[PDB]
Amino acid sequence: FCRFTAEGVQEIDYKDIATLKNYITESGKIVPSRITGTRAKYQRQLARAIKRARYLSLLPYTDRHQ
Amino acid sequence: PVIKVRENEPFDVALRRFKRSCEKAGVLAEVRRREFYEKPTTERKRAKASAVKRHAKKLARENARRTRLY
Amino acid sequence: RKQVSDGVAHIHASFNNTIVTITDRQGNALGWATAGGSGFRGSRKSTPFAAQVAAERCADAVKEYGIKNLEVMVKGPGPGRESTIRALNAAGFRITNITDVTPIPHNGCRPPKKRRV
Amino acid sequence: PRRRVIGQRKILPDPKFGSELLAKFVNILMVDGKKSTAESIVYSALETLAQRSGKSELEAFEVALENVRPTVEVKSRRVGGSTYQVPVEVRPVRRNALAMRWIVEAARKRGDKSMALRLANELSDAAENKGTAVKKREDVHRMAEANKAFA
RNA sequence: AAGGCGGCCCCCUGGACGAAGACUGACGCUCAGGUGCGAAAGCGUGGGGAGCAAACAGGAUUAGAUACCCUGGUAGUCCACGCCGUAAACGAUGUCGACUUGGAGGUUGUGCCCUUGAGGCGUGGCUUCCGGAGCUAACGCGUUAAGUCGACCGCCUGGGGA
RNA sequence: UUCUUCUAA
Ligand SMILES: [Mg+2]
Ligand SMILES: [Mg+2]
Ligand SMILES: [Mg+2]
Ligand SMILES: [Mg+2]
Ligand SMILES: [Mg+2]
Ligand SMILES: [Mg+2]
Ligand SMILES: [Mg+2]
Ligand SMILES: [Mg+2]
Ligand SMILES: [Mg+2]
Ligand SMILES: [Mg+2]
Ligand SMILES: [Mg+2]
Ligand SMILES: [Mg+2]
Ligand SMILES: [Mg+2]
Ligand SMILES: [Mg+2]
Ligand SMILES: [Mg+2]
Ligand SMILES: [Mg+2]
Ligand SMILES: [Mg+2]
Ligand SMILES: [Mg+2]
Repeated sequence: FCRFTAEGVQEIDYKDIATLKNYITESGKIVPSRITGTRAKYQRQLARAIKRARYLSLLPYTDRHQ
Repeated sequence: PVIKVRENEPFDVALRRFKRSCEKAGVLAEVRRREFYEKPTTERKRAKASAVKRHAKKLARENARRTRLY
Repeated sequence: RKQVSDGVAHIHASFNNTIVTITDRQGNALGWATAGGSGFRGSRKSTPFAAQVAAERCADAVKEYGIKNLEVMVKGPGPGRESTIRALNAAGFRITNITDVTPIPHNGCRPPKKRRV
Repeated sequence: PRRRVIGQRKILPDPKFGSELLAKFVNILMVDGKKSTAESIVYSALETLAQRSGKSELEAFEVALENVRPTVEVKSRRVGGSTYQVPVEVRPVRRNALAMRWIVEAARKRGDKSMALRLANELSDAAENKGTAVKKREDVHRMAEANKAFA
């Protein structure tokens, strides 16, 4: 039930945080493709976008670090 | 698992909520995995045996679904 | 003795011992007690009962600081992972937060070799 | 046993008092099947026991019985490299059985002449909460909280 | 291609695949000798050195314990440039091509149906599992063959000694 | 926790 296959975007934007916050957990880990049902092409694009948003301090690396 | 006790909540509720998130975030099994060094032979072998365990048992459960026992 | 109202309870629950430390919100420690310091040894001190009397010793040592609110950070896997904060409630502390603060590297330093036991 | 839980046998009450428990006490005292002597020793020791206390013989027996009843015993489990004495709660039937055994066993070890003198003195001390029988009660309890970490 | 490759970003760069065409016209396949690549350990020179850890030391354990366990800990692990050229370097299966019933998947293109939803119908690459004929000493292999054939190469000839 | 070995036809 992959959302990106339905809406059909060519590449997930790392700047779209409110989309990407639906794919990390409370402690900031990347949610697996078993749970959200993301098709594995977009799962590689999504992980590559979360790792960019972590680098720009748009997403935390964990909920603990401060 | 940063868990704030909600207002007018009993302690046994929040502790059980705290055990839930630690099992959710996978903390106890993560530290136990990192207690000793695991070789890349041992890591590739245990992950492969985990896949055959998830696959032949699926075929054993479906084969046992068909035929009766009494 | 300077009275302080809120506090932080650090719990270092390892496989061999449980260390309970009551501190302020600044990390300046107020009092501590360990399960090995509670009259227990070896197999007895790596038990969840050892930690829940280690919390009773540690709460008794910060009696004079007048603590009513306490939040709990829990570190390490151990038998006193859970049984400590039950007795730490039982001292008469209004709990605030239960944070899990175990150190998780992102595959940093190499752990030691496996015990061939 | 392995297979079944059993159905226990029924015991007669004693002829003097009608108590089931006192007749369970005369069986623990009895050696070699001589119930007639053990019936005489219990009825002689409990005669002077109520003499020292003024209560009923059934009532004053329970007072000495109350101060030797264990509450938590231990048992060996040994799942690791050494013996684990796990403190197990004792059911109220075995609470009553361990007590009467300890009173008799302490009454063997006293230095008085008559067995009824050895047993009435031990009961009068147990109601007074001294003697070897309550000292056996302590060592069971002392070993209990010295192993309370195991559960 | 194998060894192997895992944060993120840039620069340089190899290969694969697909869709339609266009084009060259057998230009192909294999390969002794040859040459190149080739895990870890090791070696040389120069750095670096947190963690781990042969050696070594101490503690235990034990009849002994030059071991397993513990507390330490040096080469080493890391980087540059050379050398070594070996592994259960394994799919224990050389490469290339052709044909031969199926099923459930994974991944990656692409065409088509009204995408009337993540669907419906196809058509390529790669890959996993089960299994038919057939084969095999059996185990099993089974369109990715160990089936049916063709081309070329490497290799085998009782166990030791080796 | 440690826990070894047994010839002759
Ligand atoms: Mg260790
Ligand atoms: Mg032409
Ligand atoms: Mg060739
Ligand atoms: Mg090397
Ligand atoms: Mg050397
Ligand atoms: Mg070197
Ligand atoms: Mg050097
Ligand atoms: Mg060093
Ligand atoms: Mg060592
Ligand atoms: Mg060789
Ligand atoms: Mg290999
Ligand atoms: Mg393999
Ligand atoms: Mg070979
Ligand atoms: Mg098959
Ligand atoms: Mg053949
Ligand atoms: Mg063939
Ligand atoms: Mg063959
Ligand atoms: Mg010998």
